[PDB]
Amino acid sequence: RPRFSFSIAAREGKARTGTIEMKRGVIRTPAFMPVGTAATVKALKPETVRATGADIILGNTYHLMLRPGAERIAKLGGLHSFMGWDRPILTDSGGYQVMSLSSEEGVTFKMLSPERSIEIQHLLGSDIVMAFDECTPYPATPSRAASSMERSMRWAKRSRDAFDSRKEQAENAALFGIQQGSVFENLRQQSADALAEIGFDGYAVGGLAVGEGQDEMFRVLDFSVPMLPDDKPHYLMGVGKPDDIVGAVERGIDMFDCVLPTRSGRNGQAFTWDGPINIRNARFSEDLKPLDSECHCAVCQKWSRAYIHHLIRAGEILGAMLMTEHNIAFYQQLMQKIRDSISEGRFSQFAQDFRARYF
Amino acid sequence: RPRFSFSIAAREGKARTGTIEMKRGVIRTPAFMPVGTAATVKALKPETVRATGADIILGNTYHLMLRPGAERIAKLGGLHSFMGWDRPILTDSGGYQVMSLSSEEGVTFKMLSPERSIEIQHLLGSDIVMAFDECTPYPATPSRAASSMERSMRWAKRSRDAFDSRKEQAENAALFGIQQGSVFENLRQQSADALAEIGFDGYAVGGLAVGEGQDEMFRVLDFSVPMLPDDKPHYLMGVGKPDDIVGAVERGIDMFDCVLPTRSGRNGQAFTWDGPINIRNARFSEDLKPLDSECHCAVCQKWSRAYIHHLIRAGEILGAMLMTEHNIAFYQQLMQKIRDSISEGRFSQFAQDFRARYF
Ligand SMILES: Nc1nc2cc3[nH]c(NCc4cccc5ccccc45)nc3cc2c(=O)[nH]1
Ligand SMILES: Nc1nc2cc3[nH]c(NCc4cccc5ccccc45)nc3cc2c(=O)[nH]1
Ligand SMILES: [Zn+2]
Ligand SMILES: [Zn+2]
Repeated sequence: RPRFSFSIAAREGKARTGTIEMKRGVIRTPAFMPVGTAATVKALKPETVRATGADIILGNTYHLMLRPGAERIAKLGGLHSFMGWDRPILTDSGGYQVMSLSSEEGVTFKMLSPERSIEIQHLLGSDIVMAFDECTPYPATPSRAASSMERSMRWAKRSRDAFDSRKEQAENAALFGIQQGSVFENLRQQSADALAEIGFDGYAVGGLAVGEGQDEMFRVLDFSVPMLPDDKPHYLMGVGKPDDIVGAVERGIDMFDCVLPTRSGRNGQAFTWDGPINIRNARFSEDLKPLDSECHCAVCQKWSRAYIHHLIRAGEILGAMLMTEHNIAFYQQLMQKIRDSISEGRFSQFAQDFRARYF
Repeated sequence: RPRFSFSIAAREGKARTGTIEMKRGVIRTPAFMPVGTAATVKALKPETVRATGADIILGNTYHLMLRPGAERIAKLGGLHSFMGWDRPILTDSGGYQVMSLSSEEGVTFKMLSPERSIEIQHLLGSDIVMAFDECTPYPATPSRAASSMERSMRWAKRSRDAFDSRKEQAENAALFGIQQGSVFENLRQQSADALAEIGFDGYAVGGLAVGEGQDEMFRVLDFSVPMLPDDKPHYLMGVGKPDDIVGAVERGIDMFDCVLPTRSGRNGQAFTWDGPINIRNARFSEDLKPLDSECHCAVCQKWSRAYIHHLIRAGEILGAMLMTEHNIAFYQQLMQKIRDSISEGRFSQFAQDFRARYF
């Protein structure tokens, strides 16, 4: 199979649908990547993750570089082998996580640099390597975003050279650059230009899903995404409320990752086509209906709201498992519905039908 | 299928192997029943519970009578439907749980009587109904056990009559009486006699796994089990360390339930043929071996100790799932190994081979 080959099969407006062919599998785009932060998609076996329809999962160098550690994962045969997932894994570069969770050379925390970042993701056996960037604090001044963006672009080229330096990783993996510039269009252009000049396999929009709200997020996507190379995937990092995803696809985004389905799943929130439900609610205690009346997932085929209600209220691990599986399943069905409606050129109507029922 | 039919296919010493045929399935004996205390076998889907090889699961009226409640489970189509398990369920009668967890008529707690107990288990749709008894506090004086046992036998006959009173339950379910008498042989005889005079489908030994230690537990089984009707299953409630099970089978016990595989599973303990391991131990951090070198379970086929180590140390739900599944799988393999070695008449050698390696 190819190392990295992105093919757009259909379009509608700025929305695209296609595939990314990678050595470890095909990624159907627009793609939702379940997040597997500690070398697990929480409360799901990889197989279950796969059955929900995910093509690729997201991992973080920051978390794994600490536990169990990058060299150790390498010694253990790589992340894929370690967690039992043999399909593409996208590893975040460590830039956002060192921020929220914890110089020119890089970042010291309790050192992550572009070179080490790439080296770690290589150690992990990452298929898609994220340039190591400086996630832009939001809000931030024009001047601040600018300098923060430009460090990121300098780090982008360093990322590029480190990656290109490692034959094995260059041959088998993909490197995505990350656009920064905050909400500022000219900064966003500057950054897209620098990234394009360097050249990457894919272009992420970083700096969003920073509490800017959907409106301002979409506003930025509106100008930011068309500045990226059309022929490469566009990855909106960390975005995934169902309606965020729809509106970002409408704006040219092909890839998504979000802790929302999993985490909200464990907390009682079930996504349905009629909007999320909180299954803990007493109203579900004798509700024999499945979580969602349409959902094809194993959970909706087998268990009632009443049972899951019971389960979540009792803190039962099976509650978390069922909710999470349903929710990832839901997310994947939405992506599938998005892919098919784009390839059928009715994505517009989907989005409106979706929004209409969901809200 | 029959309502309740116990057939002994082979014997070795006091050990028996056979089947209990019930309307909702066959129970291979000696049987280990995973415990599903809140209408779930913790961190396992029923299907997973089934794949490990369990034929029957244990439920408690005490827990379910409170949450979600017995009438409500009934309204919801029964326990089987509710939790997605369609095979026999054995419901404990509420006698031990009102004790550890919370008159002649019954017990008031913050009222459970023989009649209500049976009515609740009928509401649950229990296949095997436990007489409602007074679990004997241990230790206890001869006089005390005696009076506590005799209330239990009076409750046993009440249990019997209530059960027999409910046509539907009498037709489709089984009623097991429970022998009491503590460590006292004559009390144990008295009780077996009263139970036999009443007549039940099966005979449980209650009052053990009360911290008496394996020695004194086996000592009591030694005289207590032969007093029960040979032609009926013998159920040792709440017993299940792997070596407890082997020694109880050697003493004529056909059925077991124990929270040990599940709970110890969630806490880091993996059973192996070379004895339990605590997977949290640093020694497993780069151990690419499966939990147990022989275990056929999905977990041992797929994941390394190092990964599960990582998982459990990080408090990852998948850690609990994998450990629990392995452990129930282990327990079922032990029961299978016990069944086959009895039917092959080499159960003696198994027990010694087992004990030899395991300790
Ligand atoms: N390298 C890089 N990685 C990023 C990862 C991002 N993740 C997100 N959103 C995740 C998220 C999920 C759920 C709730 C959240 C609340 C506050 C902030 C983030 C939340 N944004 C990311 C941006 C970057 C980035 O710019 N660079
Ligand atoms: N009706 C009835 N039910 C019983 C249930 C019993 N369960 C046990 N053992 C469970 C158990 C599992 C693990 C650790 C434990 C520690 C202390 C006490 C019990 C533990 N014994 C039971 C007896 C009865 C009974 O006599 N009657
Ligand atoms: Zn579902
Ligand atoms: Zn195993």
